Parts: sequence; structure tokens; C-alpha cells
Amino acid sequence: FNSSIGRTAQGKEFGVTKARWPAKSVKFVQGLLQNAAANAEAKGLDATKLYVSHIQVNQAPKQRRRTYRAHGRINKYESSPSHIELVVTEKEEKVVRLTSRQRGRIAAQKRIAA
Amino acid sequence: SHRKYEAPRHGHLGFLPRKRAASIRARVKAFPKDDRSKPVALTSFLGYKAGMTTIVRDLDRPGSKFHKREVVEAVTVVDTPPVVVVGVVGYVETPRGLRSLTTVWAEHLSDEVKRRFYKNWYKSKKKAFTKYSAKYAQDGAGIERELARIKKYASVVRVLVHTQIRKTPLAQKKAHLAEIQLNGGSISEKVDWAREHFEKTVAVDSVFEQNEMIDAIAVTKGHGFEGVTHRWGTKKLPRKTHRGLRKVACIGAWHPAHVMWSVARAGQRGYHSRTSINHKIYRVGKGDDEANGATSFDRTKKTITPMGGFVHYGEIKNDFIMVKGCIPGNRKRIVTLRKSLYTNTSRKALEEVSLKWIDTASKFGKGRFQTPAEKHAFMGTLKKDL
Amino acid sequence: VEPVVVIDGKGHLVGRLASVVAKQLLNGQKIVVVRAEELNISGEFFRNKLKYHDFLRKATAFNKTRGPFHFRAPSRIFYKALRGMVSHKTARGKAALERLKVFEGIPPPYDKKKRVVVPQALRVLRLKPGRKYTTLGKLSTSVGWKYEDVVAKLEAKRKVSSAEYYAKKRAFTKKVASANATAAESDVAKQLAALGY
RNA sequence: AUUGCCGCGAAGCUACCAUCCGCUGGAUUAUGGCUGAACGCCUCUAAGUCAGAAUCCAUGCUAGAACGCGGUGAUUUCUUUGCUCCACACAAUAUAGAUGGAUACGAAUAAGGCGUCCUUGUGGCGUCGCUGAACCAUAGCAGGCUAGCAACGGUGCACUUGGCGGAAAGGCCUUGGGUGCUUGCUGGCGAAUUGCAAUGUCAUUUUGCGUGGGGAUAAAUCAUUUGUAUACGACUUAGA
RNA sequence: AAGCGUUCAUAGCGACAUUGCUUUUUGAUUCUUCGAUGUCGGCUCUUCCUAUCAUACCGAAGCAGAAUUCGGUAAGCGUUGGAUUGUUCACCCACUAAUAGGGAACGUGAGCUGGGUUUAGACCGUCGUGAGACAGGUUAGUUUUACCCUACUGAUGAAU
RNA sequence: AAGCGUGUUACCUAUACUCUACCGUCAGGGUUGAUAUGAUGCCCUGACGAGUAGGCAGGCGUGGAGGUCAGUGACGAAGCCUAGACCGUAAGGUCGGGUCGAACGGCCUCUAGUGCAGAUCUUGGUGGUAGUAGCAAAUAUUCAAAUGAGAACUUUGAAG
RNA sequence: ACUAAUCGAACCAUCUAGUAGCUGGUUCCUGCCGAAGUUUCCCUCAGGAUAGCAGAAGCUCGUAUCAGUUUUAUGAGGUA
RNA sequence: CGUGAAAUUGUUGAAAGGGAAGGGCAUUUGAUCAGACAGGCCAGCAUCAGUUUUGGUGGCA
Ligand SMILES: [Mg+2]
Ligand SMILES: [Mg+2]
Ligand SMILES: [Mg+2]
Ligand SMILES: [Mg+2]
Ligand SMILES: [Mg+2]
Ligand SMILES: [Mg+2]
Ligand SMILES: [Mg+2]
Ligand SMILES: [Mg+2]
Ligand SMILES: [Mg+2]
Ligand SMILES: [Mg+2]
Ligand SMILES: [Mg+2]
Ligand SMILES: [Mg+2]
Ligand SMILES: [Mg+2]
Ligand SMILES: [Mg+2]
Ligand SMILES: [Mg+2]
Ligand SMILES: [Mg+2]
Ligand SMILES: [Mg+2]
Ligand SMILES: [Mg+2]
Ligand SMILES: [Mg+2]
Ligand SMILES: [Mg+2]
Ligand SMILES: [Mg+2]
Ligand SMILES: [Mg+2]
Ligand SMILES: [Mg+2]
Ligand SMILES: [Mg+2]
Ligand SMILES: [Mg+2]
Ligand SMILES: [Mg+2]
Ligand SMILES: [Mg+2]
Ligand SMILES: [Mg+2]
Ligand SMILES: [Mg+2]
Ligand SMILES: [Mg+2]
Ligand SMILES: [Mg+2]
Ligand SMILES: [Mg+2]
Ligand SMILES: [Mg+2]
Ligand SMILES: [Mg+2]
Ligand SMILES: [Mg+2]
Ligand SMILES: [Mg+2]
Ligand SMILES: [Mg+2]
Ligand SMILES: [Mg+2]
Repeated sequence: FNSSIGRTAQGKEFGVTKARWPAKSVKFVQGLLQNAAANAEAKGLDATKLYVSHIQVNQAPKQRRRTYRAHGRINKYESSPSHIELVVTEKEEKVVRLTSRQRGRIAAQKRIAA
Repeated sequence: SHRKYEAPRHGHLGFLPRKRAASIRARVKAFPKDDRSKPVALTSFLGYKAGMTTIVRDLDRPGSKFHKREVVEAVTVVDTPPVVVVGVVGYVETPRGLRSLTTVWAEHLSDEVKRRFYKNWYKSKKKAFTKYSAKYAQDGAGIERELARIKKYASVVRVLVHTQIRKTPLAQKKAHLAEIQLNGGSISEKVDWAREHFEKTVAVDSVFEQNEMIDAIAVTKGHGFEGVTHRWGTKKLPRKTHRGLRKVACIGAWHPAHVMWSVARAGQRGYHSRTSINHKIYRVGKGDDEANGATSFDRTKKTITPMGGFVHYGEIKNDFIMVKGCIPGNRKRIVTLRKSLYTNTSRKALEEVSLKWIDTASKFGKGRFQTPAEKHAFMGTLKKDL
Repeated sequence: VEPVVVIDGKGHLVGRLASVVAKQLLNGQKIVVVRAEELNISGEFFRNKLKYHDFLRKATAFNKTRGPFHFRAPSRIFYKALRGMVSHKTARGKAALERLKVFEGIPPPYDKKKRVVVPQALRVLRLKPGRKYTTLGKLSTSVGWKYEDVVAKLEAKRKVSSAEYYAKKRAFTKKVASANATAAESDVAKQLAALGY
């Protein structure tokens, strides 16, 4: 989702040119990354080996509002909320079939070089 | 139907694309034809454009109604400290074009040209050319092997020079490295000339002289995104024009159903490589020569620096070239001065210029005094203490 | 019947050599063409120069950088005649054209390799004597190829190195053909003469 | 006092309202000619060929292919022992498509090539082509074990002596010894059952991982900073 | 090619006839578009054609010079400023080397303008009993949207 | 000549021609004292097969009804999902797996508010555009403290 | 002109599913057959009726009566 | 808050991608899958039958 975004030098570490700083999105992930990491101590996991194995964002139901347009018209003004979920994990540290020719060739090969 | 009124095109189609230059040092795209009888000299020089000033001289051209009379002309002064030769490149000929076959570097490189090879000089271990400098260590046999290849092959020989930007009032600290073709002599003399000038400077008086036409090769001054009125000189639309008047009204016919490459459109203005020819040298000045600005008619012991200094550059403490008129680029900008690609005999060339006066009044205003001693004599003693 | 067939471009007619090379690549034969500057075209030089000027003037009107490209080198003029005889927009035609190398002069490693000719493309076999013809070196230079004199200096350089290769090969062919000639009238020789060898 | 107004006003920007600068070589059209037949003469034309336009192509100028290319510098351990080279070991990875050998003068084609000779020529004589249907190579458990004879060769493998090759050299020619093999000739032993055929597997590319033998011991980006730059990216500078 | 051109058809012309080309005229057709392709002119800007006004090099003349006229290659490069008119067209003034002819959806209205035509207001003349008509005159009369794709102008950029 | 004219052969390839197979249609037939018990069946023989508008025929599917299968089912009915399988030229039918939780089929007949891609269709839901156009009139805000999880925007003070 | 963003006859409900020779749409498969844009009449010319073309149902019979063909014989025609 | 379709979307996995994508005939490759030993799968050879194609050769008018 990057049409007509601005360009920055800070995208170079990822090989892109369009990159932003979604302050409000980061706080919500930081809240869930803190909650999920907190779950790992209550489960007894090792925090030094934790990594984001699965993170998933879904469209929550839209919250409706209203905007008023020229010539007495009305258009929607909706929010696009999110469902976020994430998982953090500890690091982790046959038949052959031969024709009679192939059997004989293998047998002749084993009798030709010893 | 037809235009109903003929007019010339706006803008020059041969100077396309009007895009930013690839480098801030405009490259030399042609060197003069080599005649191998003359000694080995440089075909161009590097310089920093300091600024402009005013001269007075007597015109020497019969027929003109200002013959033998004092004319006033604008000159530009370029700061030219000597270039340090630090390399040589052999160019073999090929059915695809010139091709660098090998390069040989001087055993010692100054830090001002070592900086050219670094993006982050201050953090690095400064390892550039450290192992290469061990190719002269025992007896320099490996270096002699490479120079012999350039002698055998390499029908075209170019030398590598870098500026002594330390002796310049630029904040840059980093020298400009460039290839200059070597004309005069055969291939062996050219290689021998390059080898004997390693780590040694080359003065500008050996490559240039007074009264000769030279060309400037610099990137012009950048102006950013510009509209079509000041980028192409198109007519401004009438005052009544809705939705904008600094535009091109019709950007094409219905057919072909595309915008043409030849229609004036908004875009970058300036910072283009340009090569202007036929700039006569009016003075080849010297750095350790007080009375640079004096002439045979002035005798005022004054240098070329205007009073209070060159605005946005500084003082000229090195040698300099002083060519008639304007050259592309702005002050502080690396400019390449190249000898003429043809012999000019216009009678506007071939005529000896003797300066009668050089302006040193301040360019930071309406400077009304040439020297501090002149200002002191006219104005007298002031309240400001001695 | 060779893994790479190298044709010497000299003396050949450009279209008939292009017809053979197109069908040769499409059948899976790798082909290298050398000395493309001595290729030939039927018709006088001025007539073929006019035909290139008609080709030069056709370009995309709104952007010349995207239009028909007008390649100057005689190797690329010949390559321009191979396309149009090969379905170059398909992957099979792309794989065919990968089996082609065209060169000006004779570069290494092909300088010391065997070169062949195509007798259906040779001008001396094809053209009626008295009919005029164009050489691809003059045509390409007359429309802007910059490397005629460079190739000539390197071609004459190769011919000197190759003529003195053939000098010692004549001496060695002489010695070999002498001992073989003495080997005649022997017992083994007269038996092979009955068996045809 | 929405830049209160007036005069001056640097810097910056800017004006045919200021100044400077705007190249020379070839090939051609029309046309006029030369030589010269067709047509015993004539003729710019048929074969050849001269000059020649504001033409065309170059010189020059601009961009630089973001799937064209070259040269050059440095290339990270006291850093989950990282990187690179050489060799051999195991797996995978693919294949525009090996299945004896891409086997080298140059030019001409109403001419040549090879050989020989002479007085060294644009020379004499002989020979050849009329296709590569050639030439080289080519027999051995996919090519084994062994015995001699003849000869001092042929060919391979590393090692090696010297020279040459920069257009894309990266290959070519050598030198010397060592070690194989020899089908140049004469012998002896083995092969079987893949069952009457099943590509009946023999390659060269790329990548990991391993083992043992050498070698080296960087930068770039962000962030800060400049303004020769700039919508943003980008650019151009500075910082142990 | 009958004649004109002092004589002389063809320098330059050229009757009576006859062969074409073009699609910048106007006719003729009604094939596309009436769940709309914005409509005249001008302004602005680019490019193309050559049937060349000028400029380069030429050939010819009833080419002495000068100035002209005819013709060739040639569209490389130019072809203007104004009074009146909405005008396309026209006409004159003046400069100039010259003020050539055209095309591109009669180029170009999400580029402009809106003087004209071509809504609704109003006046005149003629016609009509009248309501009203007039390719007759006059005056006033909302000119909307690009942020998408391509194209173009500039500007980054993965992979080597 | 890979051009033009003319002549000779060879060769290439249509759903066309020949032969054969299979499907269907039509036509002519065979077949009852066991038709080796389905005569709207089984089988023999020949020909034929393009199709808008349109006509007819034989079938597939849906809601409900009479009959029947003493049909299936909480040991899982219906529904839904399923680059898993099988049958049919097809409309469609059947099976496996997952999800699910209460009804639902086969066959013979009856009946109809019985099959959707369109109607600027109706109602509802959802996209690309697009994190885009924009959130620019009304001169103007700044500093500290307090509160608070959080202060450009709240409170207080100061200043403008 | 204005008469509630409605004016050359407001708005609301009903008659009213007003009529439309006109525009759009008109939902499964397979099989067999298969057109017309022409005749006459019509306030008819974007429509109908009528004949023709097409399908279906067949019926009476069983190689007839025939025939988008020719030959032979015999007419007619007023175009090239 | 029964079931919980599609449009549309997120993650994961696989695959392909030089100015659209999609499709028809055929095959390669990858992945996946049904059935069958009391003949299932793929082939080779001989002698025939039907339809063709390409030669060699003999006797006649
Ligand atoms: Mg924007
Ligand atoms: Mg609003
Ligand atoms: Mg014009
Ligand atoms: Mg200047
Ligand atoms: Mg100044
Ligand atoms: Mg195409
Ligand atoms: Mg006020
Ligand atoms: Mg003569
Ligand atoms: Mg350039
Ligand atoms: Mg590049
Ligand atoms: Mg013309
Ligand atoms: Mg128009
Ligand atoms: Mg338009
Ligand atoms: Mg408009
Ligand atoms: Mg008006
Ligand atoms: Mg023919
Ligand atoms: Mg049918
Ligand atoms: Mg139908
Ligand atoms: Mg039912
Ligand atoms: Mg169930
Ligand atoms: Mg699905
Ligand atoms: Mg329940
Ligand atoms: Mg219904
Ligand atoms: Mg629907
Ligand atoms: Mg439908
Ligand atoms: Mg709709
Ligand atoms: Mg925005
Ligand atoms: Mg405000
Ligand atoms: Mg109704
Ligand atoms: Mg109604
Ligand atoms: Mg039919
Ligand atoms: Mg109709
Ligand atoms: Mg008659
Ligand atoms: Mg009649
Ligand atoms: Mg639910
Ligand atoms: Mg879905
Ligand atoms: Mg693309
Ligand atoms: Mg048979």
C-alpha cells in the first residue's frame, strides 16, 4: 500500500525508496509485542531466543462516519481498523526398483572394478 | 491546418535531455588531434572558477570604429593551482572503441586524492593503494612491466592528475581527479613523460599561454524544477487565461495521439554539462607574484583579488587563468579548460591582448576604491583606531 | 557437421547468407560470422545507400529513443537481416539468435580457427558478371560506422601473422607429403591402392 | 496599521533592458566536365572518372543502454572462527540439447593453388581442381591381465626451457628429462545368465556441506553536517 | 501546335481539342456517431507535405550591365508589425531576403478566450387576422472534473 | 531472382474425397410352438450429421403433493469448503476428506410463484482508485507549571 | 416571472400495474428439422392482415403421378 | 453469539512474470492421485486381414 507515498533515504536498508514512520501503528504493535513477550515468561520460555514467527493483520469492521460534499451530497468517511495477532517462539538448534538389465549392469559393474 | 503564422522553434533540440549531469565534474568528450612532432604537453587543465571582474584594454583591429581605443570587457578568473600527476592510462584501439588496457599509479598518493576514493574518509582505516605501493618496494619490476605494456600497445595515452585543493579557499578538502590526454611525442615519449612527472606538479603556464583560445567544460548552475516559460522561453499566455498562464497552451495535435519529445515541458533547469569554445586567455597569472592585478599601465602593486575578496570564493593565492567573457558554471565550481580542437584564425584570435587596467573594487556592493591605500587617501583618517 | 561453424563473411551476399544462417540456427547449429565488413549486396552503392536513408528516416514520431533503431556497424546490418527471417519475438527465436555471433574482422579465438563459405551466398557464384554490387564496409561507413580504418589495421595485422603461419605449414605439408610419396610402391601402399585408399 | 508608507538598499535571481560564446572534414544532388565506345564520327555515360548545394554522414556538442563494455583501489576473525584461493569427498541443482576431431594463409573468379627451376618476374615448365564422398583419427573387460619381437618412433600425463599472441590477448609454438600406453608385428588368459531390445546411464554447469594446504585483515548506508544541489528521493562536501 | 512573339510554333506564351493529378473548395452519398466524439474564429505550441516566396548551387532567355522571367536539385533554414472586420476570407499601410501554399478529427475549448453562430429577455423592418416567422439587422446572456492508465517532461531505483 | 512471361515435374497441406472405428438420427428388416423368459427388448442392414429467427423431441435440476423403498440419520441429516476420486456428449449425478448439528433422499406419478450474467434490473454486501484528493478564507501564537498512561489542543500563570 | 431548492399550470393520494406500432431484458442440456426481409390490402412507410418460405401431426396408398434435366415433334417472341 | 458461502482481504506454502491476463490442441517437468497378480501395465518379433505408400523386376500390345 504505497501508491504516491513520498521517497526517503531511510528506505535503503530494505532496498526500497518509499518508506514511512507509522507512529500509531508502531505503538499498537509495541503493545502486542510487549504482551506476547510477557506471555513467554509466564510460560517459562527463554527471552533471548524469542523471534516473531507469525504476525498477521486483518481488516476489522469499518467504523462509519460522514462527510459532506458540494451540492448537498453525502459521502462515507470510514475508519479502517485492524485485527492484529502475533506469535513469538524459541529458536531451534525410499524404494528403488531395478529392471533385469539394470540389475545385471550393476552386477557386471561390481565384477569389473574391484 | 497550418500555424497561420510562422515562428522559429523555442529551445535547442541538440541540448537534450535537459536533465541533471551525471557528475559535478563535466567530462571532456574530445581532445585535440595529436601531431606527434611537438613535445609532450597536456591537452587540458583543471581549475576552480573564482569569479568575474572588469578590464580595460586598447582594441587592436583595423576596420572597427573602436580601433586603437580603450574598450571595457568582462573577464572571468579561474583559480589554477598546479595539478599533481599521479597516474597514466593506456588506451588501445578496438573495433568497438577506445579501451583502457592498464593503469599505473605513482608510489605515493597524497591524502587529498586518497579522499577522492572514500565516501566516509573519517571512519576508514585509510587502506587505499597501500598494497599497490608495495609494487615499487623491492625494485619496482612489476611497475616497469605495466609501463612496458602501455609502450607496446596503447595507441592513445592519457595521464591522471589531481588538484591541490588545499591551496584553495574551498571547504571541500577533497581533490578532483581527472584524465587528461597527452599530445605531442610518440607513445614511448608519452609514457616516459608520465613516468617522470609522477608525484610532481604541473604549472598552468606550461600548458596555457596568453592570447590563445581555450574552451570551458563545466556543469552549469543548477536551478531545480522550472516551468516552460523560463526553461524554453515560450510566450506567456494572456492575462485572462484560466487555470494557469505560464504554460504551453497546445502540447500537441490530436494525431499523433501522444505528446511529442519536441514540445516544451516543465523540468530541470541548469546543472547540465556544457562545452563553450573560443575563450581567449587574457592573462596567465602567477601565485607567488604580487602585482598580479597590475599591468604595464597601472604599476599599482595589487593582486587579482577584489577588495574584500571574491564574493563566495575567497582570495586567489595560487596561479590563475583569466579568459574573456563568461564560462559555464558558477563560483567554487570545478571547471576543465581545454585547448582548441581546431586552429582559429578569425583575426578576433591571433591578436595580442595587453591589459591596461584590472578592476579590484569590491564585488560586494558598489565598490568605489581599488585598494585600501586608495580608500585611505581619498577618505582620510577615520574614528576607527589604528 | 561441426559443433561451431564459422563462416567468413567476405564475398557473400547479405540476404542469401542471412537466409542460410537463419535456417541453420533454427535447426540448432551454432554459427559464427566473421569479417562482416566485406559482405556484399547486389546493386550499386548509391542505390543501396538510398535504401538505407529510407530506412533511417522512419522512427517513432513522439519519441526517437523508442522507435526503430538504425544500427551502423556491418555486423549489425547483417544481424538486422537475420531478424525478419527469424521469429525473434518467440522464445524459440530468442534461443535461435543466441546461437549466432557476428563480428567485424576476425577476432580471437576465431583467428586460428577454420572458416567456411556458403556457395549459395557467394557473390562470385550467384551474381551475373557485369552486375554491380555494394560492399558492406563502404555502406556502413557512409551512414556512420566509425571503425572501418580500425578493423583494416587489425585485419592486415592478422593477415601478416596468418601468412607466415601458412609459410611454415607449407614447409611441413611438403615434408609430410614427401615421406607419404616414398611410402608408395611399397607392399602396404599397393594393398590400400586396391582397397581405394 | 494583515509587508503602514516613502527614499536608498547589498546578496540572490534576472534582461537582446546586460555581456560572452555558437567548429571543420568527408561523401553527394542539380549541373558542368575528362577519357571513352555503342554508331570507324560525335558524345559527361554505357564501363571507368573529375569538380560540385543552405543537402547527407562524420568532426564537434548533449544523454549514456538503469539487462552494452573496460581499467584501477580496497576488500571485514580477536567479529555464534568470518572471507578468499587450490585439491578431493558427499549431496543437491539444472541443461535450447557432447556422443571420434570447429581440421586457421591471403587475394582472384574473363582466374588460381601446389611443386620445381632460372636472369627473380604481372617469369618458364609440370601438376591439380570438375567438391568435405576429403583429411586426420579409428581394433583391445565403454576397451581388461600378461609374454615376447621390431623400432627409437607415435600419443597421453603432470613437471619444465624459451619465445610469441591485447580486436574479445587467455591461446599458439617450443625445449629437456621423467612416467605410462602402443593395435608396428607374433602369442597366451579372461568376458557368458543385461537371459532375443529397452539412453541401458560414461557429460559440463551451478550451489551447499565436509577434509587438508596457502593468503588477506575493508567499506558502504542511515543518523549528524555543507549548499556549487534540491519538490521528495537524489546530488555535491565535513566529521575519531 | 493554328497562332502571338519586328522575322521566329515551342525565350516566354498559346486557340481548337485532348490526357491526367489532388482532396486545403463546393457539390453528390448517408457508411460510423443522436443512453452527445463539445460547434466558428483567434491566441499558444509542435511536427509534417512540397505544388519553392526567400536563402545555397545551378541550367535557359527576345540574359550587354542592372533588374527580371522560365526551369532544375533542394522543405536544411526562415516567411513579419499594424488600421477595419467575430470573421475564415478580404483590403490597405509599412518593414523585410521574403512577407509561399497547405496538413495534422476543417491540429489544438478537462489549454485559454467567447467577439460569432445557436436556448430563454428586449427593439426594429418585412410577412402573418393572430399566436408567431425571418440561413434580416441590434443589445444582454454560468465555458464543469484529472488525483487513474498511457504518452511526454524531469527524478529515484532492486538485482551485477 | 527469391522479379516478369512460358513449360515440365517433384513436393506441402482443409472440418473436403477414399477406407475403418465409435456416437447419434433416419430408413428397411429379423426375432414367440422357451421369443434362451425385459418385443417401448435384443439384433441385422444401409444411408445420413453445418445452422440465426423459429418448430418439435428426449432428458438434467428446484419447491411442494399421492404412493412406495417396513429408504438414510445425533455411531452424525441438511448445508458449506475441497488444483482428492468416479460416471454422463451435456444439463448433472455419485464418493472420499474437513466443517457442522436435525432432519433428508432413490423410484413411480401429481403440481408449480421451478433453473440467470446482463434489464443505466431490485435489495444488501464489497473492491481498485487510495493511505490518494484533501483536512490552506476569518493576522497568532509561544514558554513554564499542574493533572494525566498519554498534552500542539485541558487548567493555571507569564508573554505576544 | 413568482406561488416552500417544484412553474408555459404547484404539491399530496387515488383512478393506475393508465396506453405505448417504441427502447432494454427475457434464466437448463442434448438431438432432429429449418427461414424471411418478397405478393396484395390498410391514415399504410419503425406496424399489421394476407399469400409465400418453416415445423409438427399425420392420412390414403406402395414405385405411382412425376421432374429447377435433356431429346424428338410442334408453336410463340421482336431483344442482341 | 446456530451454520457461516461469495465478492474482498491478511499470513504461510508453491509456482510463473522483458509493454496485460485469461484460453484451444499436444507434450516435457514438478506435485498429487485411482485401480490390479487367483492377468493388470509397457513393449519386441513372426504370420495374416483391411487401407495405403515407396521401390526392384518380368511378360505382352
Ligand atoms: Mg500528491
Ligand atoms: Mg465538505
Ligand atoms: Mg505555413
Ligand atoms: Mg563566468
Ligand atoms: Mg556583486
Ligand atoms: Mg504482436
Ligand atoms: Mg484589523
Ligand atoms: Mg572530349
Ligand atoms: Mg556525450
Ligand atoms: Mg550505465
Ligand atoms: Mg520539388
Ligand atoms: Mg478543428
Ligand atoms: Mg483537447
Ligand atoms: Mg471548455
Ligand atoms: Mg457572445
Ligand atoms: Mg516462373
Ligand atoms: Mg446439427
Ligand atoms: Mg434457434
Ligand atoms: Mg420437491
Ligand atoms: Mg454431513
Ligand atoms: Mg475454489
Ligand atoms: Mg439443535
Ligand atoms: Mg419466477
Ligand atoms: Mg446475479
Ligand atoms: Mg442472457
Ligand atoms: Mg449496474
Ligand atoms: Mg496528501
Ligand atoms: Mg487561517
Ligand atoms: Mg406491466
Ligand atoms: Mg406506467
Ligand atoms: Mg439440415
Ligand atoms: Mg428497430
Ligand atoms: Mg426491334
Ligand atoms: Mg420490347
Ligand atoms: Mg457464527
Ligand atoms: Mg474468498
Ligand atoms: Mg515493462
Ligand atoms: Mg499386410
